[PDB]
Amino acid sequence: DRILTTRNGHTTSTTQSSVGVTYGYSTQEDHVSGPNTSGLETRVVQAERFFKKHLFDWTPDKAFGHLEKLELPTDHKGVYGHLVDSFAYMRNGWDVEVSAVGNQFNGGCLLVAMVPEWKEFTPREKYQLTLFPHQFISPRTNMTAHIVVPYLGVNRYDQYKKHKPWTLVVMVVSPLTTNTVSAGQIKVYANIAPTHVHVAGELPSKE
Amino acid sequence: SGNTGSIINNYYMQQYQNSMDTQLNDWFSKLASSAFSGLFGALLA
Amino acid sequence: SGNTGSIINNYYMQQYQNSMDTQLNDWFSKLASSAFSGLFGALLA
Amino acid sequence: SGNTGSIINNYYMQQYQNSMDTQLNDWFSKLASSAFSGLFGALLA
Amino acid sequence: GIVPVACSDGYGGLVTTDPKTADPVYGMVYNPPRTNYPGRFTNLLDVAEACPTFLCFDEGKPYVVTRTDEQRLLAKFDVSLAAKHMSNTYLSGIAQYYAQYSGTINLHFMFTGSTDSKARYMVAYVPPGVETPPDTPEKAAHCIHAEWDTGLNSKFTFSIPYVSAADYAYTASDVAETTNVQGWVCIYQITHGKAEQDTLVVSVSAGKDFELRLPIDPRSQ
Amino acid sequence: GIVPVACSDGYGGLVTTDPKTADPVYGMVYNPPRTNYPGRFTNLLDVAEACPTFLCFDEGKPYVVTRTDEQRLLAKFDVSLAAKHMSNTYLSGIAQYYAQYSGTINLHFMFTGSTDSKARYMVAYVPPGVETPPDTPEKAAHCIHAEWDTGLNSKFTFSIPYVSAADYAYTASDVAETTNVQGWVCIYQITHGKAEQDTLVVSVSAGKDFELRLPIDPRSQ
Amino acid sequence: GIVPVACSDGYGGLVTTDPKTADPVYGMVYNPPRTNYPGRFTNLLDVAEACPTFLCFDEGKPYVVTRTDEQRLLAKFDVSLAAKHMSNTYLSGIAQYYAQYSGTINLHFMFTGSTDSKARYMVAYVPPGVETPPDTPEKAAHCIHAEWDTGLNSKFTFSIPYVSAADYAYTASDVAETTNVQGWVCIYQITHGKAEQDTLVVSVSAGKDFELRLPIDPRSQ
Amino acid sequence: TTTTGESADPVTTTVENYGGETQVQRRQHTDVTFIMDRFVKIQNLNPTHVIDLMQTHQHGLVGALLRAATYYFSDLEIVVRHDGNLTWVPNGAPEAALSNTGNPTAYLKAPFTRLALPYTAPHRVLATVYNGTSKYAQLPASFNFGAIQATTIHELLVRMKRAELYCPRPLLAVEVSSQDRHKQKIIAPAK
Repeated sequence: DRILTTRNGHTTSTTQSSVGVTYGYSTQEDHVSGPNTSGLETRVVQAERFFKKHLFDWTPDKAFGHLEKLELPTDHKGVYGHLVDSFAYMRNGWDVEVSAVGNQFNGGCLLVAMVPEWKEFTPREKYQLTLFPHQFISPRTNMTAHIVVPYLGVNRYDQYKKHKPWTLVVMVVSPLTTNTVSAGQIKVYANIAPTHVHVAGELPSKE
Repeated sequence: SGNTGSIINNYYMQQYQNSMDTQLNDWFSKLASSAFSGLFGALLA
Repeated sequence: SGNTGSIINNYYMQQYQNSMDTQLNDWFSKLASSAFSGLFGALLA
Repeated sequence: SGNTGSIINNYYMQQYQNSMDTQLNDWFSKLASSAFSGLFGALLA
Repeated sequence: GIVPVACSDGYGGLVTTDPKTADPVYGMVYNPPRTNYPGRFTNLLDVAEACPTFLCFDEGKPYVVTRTDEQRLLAKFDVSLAAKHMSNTYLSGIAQYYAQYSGTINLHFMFTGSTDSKARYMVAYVPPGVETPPDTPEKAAHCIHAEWDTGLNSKFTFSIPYVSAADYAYTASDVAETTNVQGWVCIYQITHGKAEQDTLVVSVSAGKDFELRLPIDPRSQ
Repeated sequence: GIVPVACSDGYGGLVTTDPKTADPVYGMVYNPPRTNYPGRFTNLLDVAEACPTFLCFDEGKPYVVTRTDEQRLLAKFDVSLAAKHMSNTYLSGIAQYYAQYSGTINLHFMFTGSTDSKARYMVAYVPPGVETPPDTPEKAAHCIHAEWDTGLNSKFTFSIPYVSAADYAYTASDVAETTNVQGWVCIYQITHGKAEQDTLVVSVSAGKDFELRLPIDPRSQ
Repeated sequence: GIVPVACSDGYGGLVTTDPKTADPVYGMVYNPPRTNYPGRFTNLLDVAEACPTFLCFDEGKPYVVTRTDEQRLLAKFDVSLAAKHMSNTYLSGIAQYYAQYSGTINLHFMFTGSTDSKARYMVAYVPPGVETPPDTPEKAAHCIHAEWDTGLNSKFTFSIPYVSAADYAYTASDVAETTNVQGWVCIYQITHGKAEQDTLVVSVSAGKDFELRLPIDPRSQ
Repeated sequence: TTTTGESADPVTTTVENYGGETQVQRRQHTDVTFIMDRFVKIQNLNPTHVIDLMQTHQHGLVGALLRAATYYFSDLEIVVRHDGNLTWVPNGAPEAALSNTGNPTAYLKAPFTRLALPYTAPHRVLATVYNGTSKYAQLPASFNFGAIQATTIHELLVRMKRAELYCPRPLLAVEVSSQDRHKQKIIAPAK
């Protein structure tokens, strides 16, 4: 079964070239009600839905090791984004779909990974990014990678304006190859949904 | 537990020897155990 | 009792280690336990 | 075992005191035990 | 033979908080009885819960007062055991000897006006995340808050909740932290009627789950 | 009297890896709960088995490629955790801290060509005993080997067997050993069809019976 | 309080043969299996009983020979593990590391002549008590002795008995003892027929009750 | 074994595929708690020193393995060679407290002092990397095991007790230029 439909709230995504879903580090969330929020946290399901971001253009000239990253959360102009401005503390996991649409006559390979506590990796460390939750996108096989990760961090709730626990990373493993019948470049997009969104500590209004 | 090999108990109580954990799981062991082995397809051995 | 954590007994008898109390009570614990909580009146929650 | 004579156990566990043997026999004892003795032939004692 | 032992390097030195006892030298002492001596306390937090002590506002007054009947911020203070306003309280006196705490801190408000003076107040807990505390009840309404008016019962108590990223917070405050790490408490007067010279006395006590841990000896000696 | 003891010469010094514990000095500390924190690993080899990491070929590429459709040796490397090609792998990163190993090492080959590119490859394990590795698939066919072609499944995995005189082998390599003590792995392209710019990505992981023993601290510090 | 102990003077020094064990520092090492490795020996005397080794006669020959068919003393040697004749034997090689012994020592005689050569021999044990060993079979006949002739079985074995005043004898020999403390073994040829160039090979092994005690380290090092 | 590589599902083929037999393995030496449980040097010292495991050497056995994890937890043992008395204060204490005797203070006893200390951070686990700021690169100041002070601190060894590691990160061997193998002098008998 290569055809998968994912639903997050009133948004869905259907892909006919998937290689399944990779769960990173766990298949469930730690407890969302601990001592640090004194039972004042609440869940906001209206934020649990897909938002979109263009990551980069995969062109033939990008060599092995070329890396593009997106720290999460990112700027969000919807419900999730308003939560970041209205509550002091939050926690959520991520449901991540990355697509790279060219055609089956393209060759090459991208590594898609979710990295906790991002730090710039040296060139030698790039050979080991598969230690992190990941999938590959290779035109001969799939156009979509799908990874699901839980919230984590030294603190049970976080202040996202000060710390970003997860970073989506896309790295060229083998360069994009082109033919007379292939696409000439592939635009890479992310379709991301925050999961199990909890907030605590309502803030005053700015005016 | 770890690199210790005294056959005899510790002279001190555990509440002193270590911090005590409270409650409110080996992911990589599960991941490795779940690996596929063998082949795929049809064998002619 | 206090800040001591030897799993093993004391080599000396208690009549030597400490003074012995004779007879012929936690007030603040009672006071704190007796505190009012909740509200007062009528709630419309 | 060998040249040791403590009546009391060892304070450390065996996994620490020595290497541990794994498995997958006294030849000279058998050889010596198998030696011929007595005579050979016919005795006139 | 006798028992062979290894006198071990790195052990045996005196440590001021060690969990062992000294050898005795003068035995059989029986003490005068002290059965049921009154006023015993066995845990500092029983006392801290049961006996609220006063906050300190401008000019060393345990109260706030206002002469205008308009809505106003009567006081704002850091949710910190090292806050200026908490500096004469028993809770802060105890907390200075521990490195960390978590749990509820209770504020008590007692109105002392005459029978013909009435007022309506509001207390809000403002978590970290904003540059400055809200100056009006309207902006602060979006925070966790309580409003109450004066009447037969002169006292109102409100729990300041423990809401933080980590499970414990430091009792002391570092020279580097500019705005308070745990947020603020803001006390407003919504309005009043003939309460110009009348005051609201404020005190603080430990809540049911307030906890202090990791004893330290920090004062200059 | 009291117990007589023999304080024994040669015992009691601190040894950095000793199996005893220190005397405690600060009791009753309870930790914030960390129940079910995700991503825990309790043995380095669980991680090494589950997460293959990339080999390094000429010019720092995790793949081999060939432009001719003829049969050719695409790569040859020493079966050594100290091999140049293994130098950026997690398996070698762990192995440097142990003096010996035994067991299976798994190689993974992932073809990344377009749908219209096809190839047939061969991997052979060449034990010690010959001067130089075979340069053709025909000579290498007499060794333990596997051949496979590209198709719907892009990945092929092959176990490099542990075959040696002793039960364990050294993880490091000595300055005196000229040809590798454990042999070589040779990867050949039998032929291909329209696969000139297409690559074969190679990674390595620990096999089921791979084992590391005798912890050492060897890096310059 | 804690346990009071008396660190005792005169105890605790390292003794090279002490019966205690050192403290360990590197645990959990599992060894390659060596189940049923062949050729194991657990007691030196099992080897000494089962494997006779050669005596040494004039000119370093492990045999005696005689050209005359008359009766003659072929060899005489001290019953001593330090005897010249025993100096290349395994039994003496082991015995040098013990101060005392008791029990039986077995001598083996193997005739190597051709089929047409015949001889009759005699071996006698001469205890201490006479100035010089008997030079003829007739004088030696009054001692414990055995006579045998050559035939199909080429080997004859004889036990040298332990007969002494004390229960143990010293393995070494002192500079002061002129004639040997334990006596002599004399080997005679009674007569022979056409055995002029034929030899009698002599070897020695430990008997069933041979025993060595009190380990010593005597060689110059 | 043949599979879909893109899915990244773990696959562990064995020698049985071509007629071999998988053996028994004993992995006690790569057990996490066991391997981290040994003393290592801290090295950059001062008379006042905050205990931070990130000050272990990055290529040392313990320092490298610690950096190969994102989050960790452990209790601690320390061995300190010092002049004067040694005082320790828990995570969160004012630096000024190091001057007082009421905090665990060890009176000098040659040749050095060995102590068992509990984890005292306010967080459920600590991290070796932290992507963000802690003030209102570096790690938040709260990631420590307390601080020690003596007149002079000559040497400091730390030992992680009952260690737990989470979320593996890259761990590198020395880079090789030889083109075949990194070679070095392995111990061998004299003459």
